[PDB]
Amino acid sequence: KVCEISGKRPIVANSIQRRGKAKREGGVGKKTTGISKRRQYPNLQKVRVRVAGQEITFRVAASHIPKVYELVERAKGLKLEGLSPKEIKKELL
Amino acid sequence: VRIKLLLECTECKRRNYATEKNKRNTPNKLELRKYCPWCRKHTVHREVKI
Amino acid sequence: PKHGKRYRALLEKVDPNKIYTIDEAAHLVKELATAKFDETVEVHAKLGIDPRRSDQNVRGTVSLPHGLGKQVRVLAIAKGEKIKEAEEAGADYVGGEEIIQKILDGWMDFDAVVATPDVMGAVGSKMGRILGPRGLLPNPKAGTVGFNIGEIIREIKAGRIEFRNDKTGAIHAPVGKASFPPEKLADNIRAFIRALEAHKPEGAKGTFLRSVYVTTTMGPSVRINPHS
RNA sequence: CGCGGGGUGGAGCAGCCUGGUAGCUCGUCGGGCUCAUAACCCGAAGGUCGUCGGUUCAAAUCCGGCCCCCGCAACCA
RNA sequence: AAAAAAUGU
RNA sequence: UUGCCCGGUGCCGGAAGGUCAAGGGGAGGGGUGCAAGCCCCGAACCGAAGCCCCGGUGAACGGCGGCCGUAACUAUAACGG
RNA sequence: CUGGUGUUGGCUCUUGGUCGCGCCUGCGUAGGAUAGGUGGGAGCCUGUGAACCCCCGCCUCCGGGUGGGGGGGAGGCGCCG
RNA sequence: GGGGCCUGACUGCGAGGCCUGCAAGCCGAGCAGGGGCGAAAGCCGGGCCUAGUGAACCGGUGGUCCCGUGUGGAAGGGCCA
Repeated sequence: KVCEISGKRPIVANSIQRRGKAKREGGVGKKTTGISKRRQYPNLQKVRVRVAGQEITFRVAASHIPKVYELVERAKGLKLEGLSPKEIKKELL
Repeated sequence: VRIKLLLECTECKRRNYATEKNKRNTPNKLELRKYCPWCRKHTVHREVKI
Repeated sequence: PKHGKRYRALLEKVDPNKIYTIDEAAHLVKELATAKFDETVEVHAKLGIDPRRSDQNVRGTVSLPHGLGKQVRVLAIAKGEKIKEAEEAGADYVGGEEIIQKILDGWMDFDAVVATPDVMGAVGSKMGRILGPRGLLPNPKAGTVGFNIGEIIREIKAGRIEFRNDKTGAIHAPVGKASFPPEKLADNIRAFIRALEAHKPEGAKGTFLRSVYVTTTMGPSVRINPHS
């Protein structure tokens, strides 16, 4: 759905089907036999973490993974101990 | 046409062209012959393929 | 053991992991040329061109700078008045019309054998289905077919030798003895590598000299430098 | 288009990397063994080895190059 | 442990 | 009670090879720069399923013709080709 | 359906196709034996050790071939046949 | 019908008309350039002639005075075949 750290979501995108010689190659150019509506997805994965004594997971996009780890880092030097797992999340920046 | 074939000519000292035809089979092969050239003029001519 | 006690100290001096030149290979084969007869140079050069394809059919001639130091009995069919210009050009036998009748029934090898461009309608069947092993047969390429024949003789009798290529693009051609000094084994190895990268087949691929080695009589190479 | 692969008796198929024989059958013809027939059993007619160019001492064969088939993947102003 | 091995106006 | 045929097709198996995308890979070429360079193409080969091929399968889709020759005053032909 | 990657990290074992190089390898039958081609070619190898035993290293179309070591004592091999 | 030399089966054009809806289809003196046969007048812009073929739109090769995105060049176009 929605990558929580980066925010990247699903943007409309296309499916270009085309048969014929690449102009620069053989010649005559390349025709299109179709185009269609698809949907692109963020390579989100799942990741848990300590932080307080409560395991809180995150729906982060792939390449934004060692990021949360950077959050759990600065996270420490902070007013943490409130057993609100709920609250534990959004808090972090 | 088929065996006949589409022939082009050269200015045996450069480029130039004329264009007529062979007949691979029947007494043929190797095509050199005089013809007057545009790029200056007074030579003979080769064969090739394009 | 595996070779001449005379042969061995010829290698422990030529490291194969050291790039010698036409200097340290004209320097050190005066230390590898160990013996009691005068040895020449065995400068090969297996080319990179292909062999079976005619689009890379190597074949030239090299006029060495200071010579083999090794004579060469070169004759000539010669035809006409050049019957007399191949004997005032350095040669033993020249022009007699047909001496393909005395040279028929046993031979102990002289050296060079040539014939002019007009008697090449009757020069490939007599002793040309005979002298070809030691490829001495007359042809319009290797420097053995022209009316000026005596001039093809006066230069081969000066330090010239004949080159081309065998059943595997393997190239050999003599610089000269092991008797020629510092500038004398290098003045004839390089000048000779000036008629190979120049006769280089246009449809061949990669460096035309796959590996160059300067070796004396029966013995140890000096993996030389192709540029220096 | 390209990588392959393939054509040799009247049809069938080996000889295809090895060079050196043109064969293995079906089928017609003779001739063998029995007491005769059958059935097995032999020797032959017959193929530019598709074509032409070629290196060899010599080619179906290795080289060439194209006509021609069939597989695929691709090309179609 | 005589492979199979037909008939005969 | 449910026969004959797995050639094609589907399907299940299977591989010695054919072919085949991305990608890897870098031989060699080229565009420029006074050059370091930056760029483009990019030959060998390695690269899946797939289809070709190999076996199997009918209570899988389907199919299950013919036309000579053979017996007695013809016909017919279990018979064989 | 599947191949490349992302998520994706530890531990050995094993094989490639490569290519770096030291430089080591090859037998149908007829044969005395394991003859890759075509030239050189009547003589090299030994006192910087031969015939034969021995060991292990490598290869095997398991007969047989190759090199180092270590013994010894002065013998080996090749045209020709 | 046969024989000798040769290549005009030219390029650069084309007054002038046949037909005709377009557009295409067809004839061509003569000039210039440089040739061929020819003693020469001369003849030759393929074949005794009417069928032997298919607009453009995209594109491949050659050629080249041309355009070349700030500037020099390339990428890619134009045009002649």
